[PDB]
Amino acid sequence: AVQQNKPTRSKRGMRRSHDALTAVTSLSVDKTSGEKHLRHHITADGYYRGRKVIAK
Amino acid sequence: MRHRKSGRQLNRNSSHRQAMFRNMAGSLVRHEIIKTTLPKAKELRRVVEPLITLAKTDSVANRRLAFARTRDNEIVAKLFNELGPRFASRAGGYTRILKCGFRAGDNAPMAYIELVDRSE
Amino acid sequence: SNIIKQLEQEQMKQDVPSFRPGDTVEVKVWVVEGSKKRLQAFEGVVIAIRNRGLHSAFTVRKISNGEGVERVFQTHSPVVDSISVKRRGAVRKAKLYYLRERTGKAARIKERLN
Amino acid sequence: MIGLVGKKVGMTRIFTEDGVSIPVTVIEVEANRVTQVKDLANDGYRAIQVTTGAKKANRVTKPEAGHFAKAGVEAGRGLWEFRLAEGEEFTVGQSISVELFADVKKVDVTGTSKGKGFAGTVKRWNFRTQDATHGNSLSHRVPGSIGQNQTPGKVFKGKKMAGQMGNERVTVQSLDVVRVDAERNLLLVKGAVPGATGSDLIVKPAVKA
Amino acid sequence: TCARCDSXSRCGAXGKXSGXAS
Amino acid sequence: MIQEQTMLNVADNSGARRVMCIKVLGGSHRRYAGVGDIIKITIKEAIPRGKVKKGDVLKAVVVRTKKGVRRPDGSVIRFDGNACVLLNNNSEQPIGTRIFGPVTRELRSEKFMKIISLAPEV
RNA sequence: AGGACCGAACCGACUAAUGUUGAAAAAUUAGCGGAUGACUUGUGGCUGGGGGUGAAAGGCCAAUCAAACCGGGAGAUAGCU
RNA sequence: CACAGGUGGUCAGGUAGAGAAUACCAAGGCGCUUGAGAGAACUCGGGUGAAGGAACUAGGCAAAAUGGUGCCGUAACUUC
RNA sequence: AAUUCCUUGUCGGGUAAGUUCCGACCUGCACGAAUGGCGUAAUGAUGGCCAGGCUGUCUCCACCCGAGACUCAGUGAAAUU
RNA sequence: GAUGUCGGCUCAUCACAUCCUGGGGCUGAAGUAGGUCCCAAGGGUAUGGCUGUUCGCCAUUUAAAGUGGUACGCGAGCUGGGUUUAGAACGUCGUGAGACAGUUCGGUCCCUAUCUGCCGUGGGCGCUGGAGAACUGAGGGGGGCUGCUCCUAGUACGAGAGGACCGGAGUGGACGCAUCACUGGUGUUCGGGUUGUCAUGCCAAUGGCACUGCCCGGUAGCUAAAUGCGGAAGAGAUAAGUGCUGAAAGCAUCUAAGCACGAAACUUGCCCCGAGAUGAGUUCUCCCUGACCCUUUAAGGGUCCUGAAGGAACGUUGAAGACGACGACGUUGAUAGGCCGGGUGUGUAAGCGCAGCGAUGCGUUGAGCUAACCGGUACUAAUGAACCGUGAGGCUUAACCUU
Repeated sequence: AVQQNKPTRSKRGMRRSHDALTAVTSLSVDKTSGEKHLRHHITADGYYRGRKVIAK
Repeated sequence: MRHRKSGRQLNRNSSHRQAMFRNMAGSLVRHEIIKTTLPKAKELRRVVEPLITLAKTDSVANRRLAFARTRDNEIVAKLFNELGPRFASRAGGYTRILKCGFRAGDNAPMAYIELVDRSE
Repeated sequence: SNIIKQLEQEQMKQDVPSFRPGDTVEVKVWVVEGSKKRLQAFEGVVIAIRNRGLHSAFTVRKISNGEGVERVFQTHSPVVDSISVKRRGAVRKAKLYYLRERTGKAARIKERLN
Repeated sequence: MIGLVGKKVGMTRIFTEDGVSIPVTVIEVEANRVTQVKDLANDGYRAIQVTTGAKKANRVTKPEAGHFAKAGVEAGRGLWEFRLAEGEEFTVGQSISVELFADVKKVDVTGTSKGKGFAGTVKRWNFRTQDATHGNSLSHRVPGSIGQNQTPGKVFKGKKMAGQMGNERVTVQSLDVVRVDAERNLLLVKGAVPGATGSDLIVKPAVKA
Repeated sequence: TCARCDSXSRCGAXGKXSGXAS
Repeated sequence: MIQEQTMLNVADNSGARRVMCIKVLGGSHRRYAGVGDIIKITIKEAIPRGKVKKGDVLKAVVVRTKKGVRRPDGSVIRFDGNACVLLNNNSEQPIGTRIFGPVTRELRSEKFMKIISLAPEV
């Protein structure tokens, strides 16, 4: 269970071809305060779907 | 496989799940809003909400059955004295899940679980 | 489900009497001897009742000619003609499986005397 | 012949008059209505394309909405296609009922079997478990050898190994049809058919005669 | 280092143990 | 559900008390013997003035299993012991002239008429 | 009373399984032998390499032993690679 | 190695127990320096199992099983 | 036979069936009397065989409970080449 | 400057010099049962006692218990009994150290898979405008075993004894697919009993720990030992074989012309995958119809307005699942949790009262609790929007609208 020949940097870049990160790009805008947040999450000031939630 | 089976194992045995659900149910009855991970916030519904359903109707046997669970006199006092007659008309859905991003140490998806009204 | 339960509740016997584990019960069963159709009786202690609507069954244990015969009877089947309760026993379980190990004077059960 | 697209409702039991148990499976076959007929002129072969049930308006797409609305027919949960036998000739918009099976005496049921997940060789191929003791090191439920030595020197195609089991199309053949009742839209076939409760089934007349 | 590990070589791998310290 | 090394009881007055099933007949790789089934037995215990002696390789027919039988409506009959009636190697209609205990309806097959006739129940 | 019996500490190591780039260059877990004796242990001391010591296996003498380790003869020699 | 190892002495609570065994606890001390999920094959450590019961295997290896106090009773052989 | 090559010698017992085991025969290749012969109660983590009990050891596997394996976040090797 | 050894287990795979099943010639082939030879590799081809054994002998089966190749297949799959390390002993050889292709007891089996292969499952682009579906089937894989009984019929055959071809049906064994209705197993997420101890101030009732403490039952799910189903029939081309007509060779001759039968082998028929079948196919449906610059003037790039069908993303999830994937659903909502009723399981809760000196019994009471099940219910969570995807689709030739 060890290699007999060193793989190339071509094969190394081909293995990492699927290691790429999907960027989010789907940030929602709160309607009350106009803050950017994740979709289905609370804001940094703490609103969710218009009405006031937790704190801080 | 897992066909039609309910209940998160939560990387624990049954004893630790029962004690941790007991402590987290006591913390949610006490503070009325707590912050935990999202699968634990979803398994906490199935633990906390039958206690409020049990505490709709006050009796000695319902109090000793709510003390067989949750093991605290102050928690069962708040169940049968406050949370019972506030949720007496609401038929289920005694609590609310609100996702709040992630956690700094392990990227755990966090969630606030709270009661519906909270009187705050 | 409504299909299944509505299709099952038109084959169920409406007159099967109530009985509990520990009740000495005589079940009468149609048997086919060649081209003759005859009742034979099977009397024994009910040691298990499984209730599922149409899929209900019950286990009857007796001692024949040396050793213990247990027949599980499908309740709503047309092979059983009658279920008659003679003695009413007093136990504290739903399954009297320990009677498989007990025989004789140690396998006596009480009578539900009220 | 043509088939009918049903839903598996579950299994139950019919008692006969002479005290015999028949294990039946219940298939709810609603109105199977033709959405398209195919012939050698426009398509190259003879077939019909049926649908069944009903579907939400907001989730059926506009190509599907146009395909159903050309026939003037209400949308259904899916689209299936059956191959004609040149004695039967059908038009677009005819509802095919369960009363077709009143004289068929035996059916073939095609379903999608239950998904077992990534199964192992013991479950998937009925391999023998090795020794639980008498020395065995970490190799109780493993496949064992998968080939010879230097001749061929490879694993052959179609080797029995671990992998996906179930969630696949399977047909059970020559099932004695017990009862066909159109008042309840039901087909009761003797035995067990592939799939979980609530899954699509295709019921055809049998072919082994 | 010094753990041995073969039946009998000067240094191979082997899960046994009388031949083998590199 | 009888296989090899199974110690059965003996349900006739042939002499033997405990037999051992050494082969289940009627097929290649055949694992289990039900109630209409022929087995090959050896004798492990007998009575001193019986018809058969210890260590005879002969046949038997299993007449009571502990796994049970199945009837067409789905009704099992579990006995509390395994018992065979000892047959002969060539000439059937068995060695014994009594049968202890009941039998089942699966021996009504034109070849065990004497067992179902001599049986006290069923 | 007893190189007595059973059994913890304590001294060992019979079997299995794990581990085998180990948690560990010899262990862990579960069972196991002795356990008032020819027992075991702390602390100090003596025996030194063809020598020691050995209820003896060529066993042990600082993870090394059919002749320890370190320095020197020494860049031994090598018809071999 | 912030290493499942090794390392002499002294102190020696409660309840149950013959006991410094063991089980639950007190005083006291800890939760063992990566977590969060999911609940595939397979590996490890365990629990249960129809009918049969050593048919397994080099071999009953491993598991299962027995298990305590009081009393009744106990063979061949023997250096008594 | 811890010894016997031919050899699984022959007879008997145990088994449905016994190259092992127990008894005996003597044709001891190649036992033999303190490099001891033959017995021998007790003892043995000693060797061979048989029986009762008991069992997933097996027919033939099934399910469940935990720790890994899988995914995400942090850190981050190794043999080989 | 290492290609690990016999035997067993697991998993195989090929050859035919075929063991059974299938076909046929000859028979010193009456029948049954054989003997021999030709064809045929589709499927199948035993469990134990002994021994480390391969083998062999034995016992009981079986339709039959095939013979070989595959590093005497198979240790980066397992074992480690044999054997070829170190201990010890016997017999023998040797003065001895020791030795024996003689014997006996004991003796550590590593590897986290890079590439090929194989089993599975995905991402990307392609398929020429984009998209959502349903297919066609080039090709490939799975399967293919057989007993016994009954009828034909105690008929044909035969001194008797015995006893069929062909054909039909039923019931089995072994294997395989599916499934959970039944019967069971499991069910540390449900109920109850009980031991020790600690705690909730105490009694009472509980909870924690002791392998789930030990048990007893048991829902759903999974599952076999449970119960449904399958192996086909038919066709086409054939092998050995049987021929018809028929010359060469006035006859004869199965062959040279021609024509007809003929087997589990082959092509189909049954099942499953399958258009990356780059030879990238077909069919149905949907959507996109606005203008300006620059120059190496074309299958060019840039700019404004536009952002369709649809898709992903996010969330609630699933009898789907390692992850992706696939399926249901997102307020015009039953997708999940909760709730309501039921069902199931356990077995007559607690509290109070009566009786008993007391343990405890009895009544309220088939009570209370009840997971994953069933049928309902918007109470809670499934947010308006954003993101990708465009703006009519090349050239040449032929034919129709319109011979």
